[PDB]
Amino acid sequence: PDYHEDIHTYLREMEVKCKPKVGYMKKQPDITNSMRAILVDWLVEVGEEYKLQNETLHLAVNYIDRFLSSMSVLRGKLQLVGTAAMLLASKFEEIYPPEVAEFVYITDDTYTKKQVLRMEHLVLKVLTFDLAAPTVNQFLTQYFLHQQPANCKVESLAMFLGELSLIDADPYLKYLPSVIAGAAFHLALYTVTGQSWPESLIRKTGYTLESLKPCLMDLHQTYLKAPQHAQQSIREKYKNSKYHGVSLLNPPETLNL
Amino acid sequence: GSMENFQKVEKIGEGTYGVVYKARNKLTGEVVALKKIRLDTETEGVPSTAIREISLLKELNHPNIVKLLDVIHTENKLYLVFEFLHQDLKKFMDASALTGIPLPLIKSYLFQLLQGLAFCHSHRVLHRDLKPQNLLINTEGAIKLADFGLARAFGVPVRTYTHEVVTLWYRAPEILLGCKYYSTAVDIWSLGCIFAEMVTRRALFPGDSEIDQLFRIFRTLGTPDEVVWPGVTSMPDYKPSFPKWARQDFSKVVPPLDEDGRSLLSQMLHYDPNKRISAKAALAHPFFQDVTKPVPHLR
Ligand SMILES: CNc1nc(C)c(-c2nc(Nc3cccc(S(N)(=O)=O)c3)ncc2C#N)s1
Repeated sequence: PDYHEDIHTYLREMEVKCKPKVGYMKKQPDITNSMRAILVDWLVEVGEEYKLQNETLHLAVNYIDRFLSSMSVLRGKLQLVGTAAMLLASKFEEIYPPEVAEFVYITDDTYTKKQVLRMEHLVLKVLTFDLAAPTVNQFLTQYFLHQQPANCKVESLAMFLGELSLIDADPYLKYLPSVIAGAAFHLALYTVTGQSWPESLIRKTGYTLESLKPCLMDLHQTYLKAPQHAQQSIREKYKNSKYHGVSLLNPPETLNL
Repeated sequence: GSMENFQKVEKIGEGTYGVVYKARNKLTGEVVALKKIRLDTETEGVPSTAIREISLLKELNHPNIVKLLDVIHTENKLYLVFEFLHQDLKKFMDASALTGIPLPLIKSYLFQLLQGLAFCHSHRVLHRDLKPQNLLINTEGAIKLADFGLARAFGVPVRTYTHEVVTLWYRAPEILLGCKYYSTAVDIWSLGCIFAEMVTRRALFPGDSEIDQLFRIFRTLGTPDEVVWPGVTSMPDYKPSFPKWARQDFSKVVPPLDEDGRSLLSQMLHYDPNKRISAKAALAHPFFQDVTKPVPHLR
C-alpha cells in the first residue's frame, strides 16, 4: 500500500530520539522500581473506568519515563506527575477526553485543581512540546498485516504481553519499542498455532530470531511468573470477552531456540 | 517583557482561540505573524487544538509548508510566532475577476501544493481543512499550506476518528455517507475541488445542507452503484429512494481544460477511495511535462 514503507522508516528514526535514559532510577534519591510499578498498575485501572484506548496508556508511560530522566522527585509528589501526564495523553489521542474535574476526583482529593494545571505546564516545558512519540502498540498493528490467515486469539495475546512489559523498569528500559513488539508477536504465534517469526518480516525489519533472543528469554520468564506478581490489574482486564479471555491460556514450558 | 523585541504594525484577522497581527523584529528587521492565546478564560488548561498544532508543525520542515519560528509562554498567555506571507488565495481570485488566472500559473500552484501534501502523508499526518482561505502566496511565485489546528497523527491500519470534519463545500462522499473508516484520500478530494475553482473561478459544489451537498455531487458525476463502488449500498446513511442521475461528459464539467488536464481531474474525483490517485503518483502525470515557475501580479 501507498505510504506503508515511508512511515515504518520514519518511526524507526524517531524511536531513538524519544528514548529515556537507561540508568536513571539509581540516581533518584527518594523513589524506587517498586513504587513506579505501583503507579503504572493504578493508571491501567483509570483507563478501564473511563473506557480509554490502549494507545493513550502507552503514551502517558513514555512521558513519565522522559520527565524523571532529568528531574528529581519526592515520593509524595510522584502521583501528581502521573495525573498530569494521563491528562495530556488524553487531549492528544482521544475523540472525547475526560474533564479536568474528573482527574481531580480520582486522586481522592490528594491534590487541588490549581496544582494539576501548574504541573501540566511544567511537563510541557521539560519535554519541549515534543508529544508525538512511537509506541509498542504502533509497531504491533503493522506486524499483524503479515499473518496467514489472521487470528483473533494471536492478536489479543500479543497486546497482553506487550502491556505487561510497561510495569517493570528492570529489565525493559534497555530495549527499543520495535524490539519488544517483535518478541511479543513471535511468543503469541508460537503459543497458539505452533508457527514462527515469518520470512516476510525479516525482509521488512532486518531482525532475526538470533537478534531477538535476549529480549525473548526475559519475556518468557515474565509470562511464566505472572500469576504470582504483586501487581494484578492487567490479568483481570484481559479475562474479558472483548479480548477473548486470553489471560486464561497456559504458557509453553520451553521455547527451543 | 519577553515580547520586548517586537513592534506591532497592524491587525490581520480573527480566529478560533487566537487573534492575529503583523509585527516587526526591531533588532534583525524580520517581518512576522503573531497568534495569541489567552489562558485566563481557560478553565481547562492548554487547549487540545493548540497541543496538536505545535507538536506536529515542529516535525514538518519543507518549502511548501508555512514555518513555525518560536513559542513564548509568558504570564496568562501563549504566543505562537510564524513566517509572514503577503496574501490568501481566496482574496487573489476575487481580484482576478477581469483577466482570469493564466494556465502556466495554475499548473505551477497545483504542482507545489501536491509536493507539500505528499510530505505530510509520508510523515503520518492528515490536514482535514484544505480550502482557498488556508493557502498563502508571496511576491516570488511560491504557495504554502497553513492552519494545522484541525490536523491529527494517524496509524497503520487506521481506526475510527472524529466524524463530519472538513468545511461542507470541500467534504468527501465517504464522510457524508457515514463510513466507519477514512484516510489520506479525503485531503486529495479537497485539492481536486480547488483545481476546478482556479479554472472557472466559482465553487464546484456549493451546498446548504448535507443532503443538498450529496445530490449536487450525484448530478455531475452520476449516482454511484455496486459496479462503480463495491460496498456502497451497505453504508450507514445510504438510502434506496435516492434519485438515479446519468454521469456527464467531462469536457462539459470544466470547458476550458485540455485532454491531459481532464485526465488528472477525473483521477482526483474517483468515488472509491482505494482507486483515487495518491499525491506522490500525481507528480509524474503528463499534465506537468512543461511546468515552470511564473511570478504573480500583486498589489
Ligand atoms: C487562516 N488561518 C491562518 N493562521 C495564520 C497564522 C495565518 C497567516 N497569515 C499571514 N498573512 C495574511 C495575509 C493576507 C490575508 C490573511 S487572512 N487569510 O485574511 O487572515 C493573512 N501570514 C502568515 C500566516 C501563518 N501561519 S492564516
